[PDB]
Amino acid sequence: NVLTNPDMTAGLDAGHFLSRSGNCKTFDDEADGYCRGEAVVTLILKRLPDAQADKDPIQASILGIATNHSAEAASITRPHAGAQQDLFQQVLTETGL
Amino acid sequence: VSGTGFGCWLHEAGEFDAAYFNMSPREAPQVDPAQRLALLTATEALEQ
Amino acid sequence: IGTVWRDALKILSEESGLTDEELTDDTSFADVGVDSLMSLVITSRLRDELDIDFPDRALFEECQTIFDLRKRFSGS
Repeated sequence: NVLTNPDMTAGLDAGHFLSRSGNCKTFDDEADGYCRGEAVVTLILKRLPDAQADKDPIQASILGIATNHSAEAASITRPHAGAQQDLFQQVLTETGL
Repeated sequence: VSGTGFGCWLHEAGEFDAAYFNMSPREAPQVDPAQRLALLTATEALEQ
Repeated sequence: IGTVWRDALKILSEESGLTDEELTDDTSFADVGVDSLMSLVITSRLRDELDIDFPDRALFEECQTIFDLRKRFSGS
C-alpha cells in the first residue's frame, strides 16, 4: 500500500471514512474515523514438516484461517457483529482450541 | 496520444435497473459500469 | 412546520435525485436507496442550512419511511 493519488483521500473523506483530527484512536470515546498509512510486508510460508526437515528457522505456525461476508449489515459499508462472531467461532472450532 | 483507436465495445454499458437493485438516480452514475453489469449478469445466471 | 417540511423535502429530493412524485408518504427509505452514508449527508446539510436537530442517528435507522421523517420534522 503506497498512497499517491489525492483523489483516493478526497473520496474517502467524502464518504466520512477518515478522521479529520489525527490518527486512529481505537477504544477512545471520541473515535471519528481512521488514518491512511503505508506498509509493505512479505512472509515465507511452508508446511511444518517440510520446514522442520529443511532445518529452516520457524517463528510461528498458522493453525487455521477462514473468510465470510457481512451481507446482513444495515448498509454495505457497515459491519455486522453476528457474522464476525460466527467467523471467530468457526475458526476456533475447526482449529480445535 | 494513442496510435490505435480500435476495439470491440459494449454500446449498452450505461444501462441499469436502479430500482430493482435498491439504488438511487444520483448513486447509479457513480457506480462503475463493471459492477452494474456484474450485478445484472449474476442475477440472470442465478435465475437461469 | 410547513415551510421547514417543504425545504426538507426539496433537500431530500436533491440528494436522492428523485421526483417528489414517488417520494411520497408510503415510500420506504430502503427502496429509495438511501444508505447510512447518504443519510449522513442529508442530516449534515439539513442541520447546516435548516438548523433542525437530527444528530447521531441519521434518518434511515429510526425513520423507515417518509412518514417517520415528516413526523420527526413536525416536532409532535
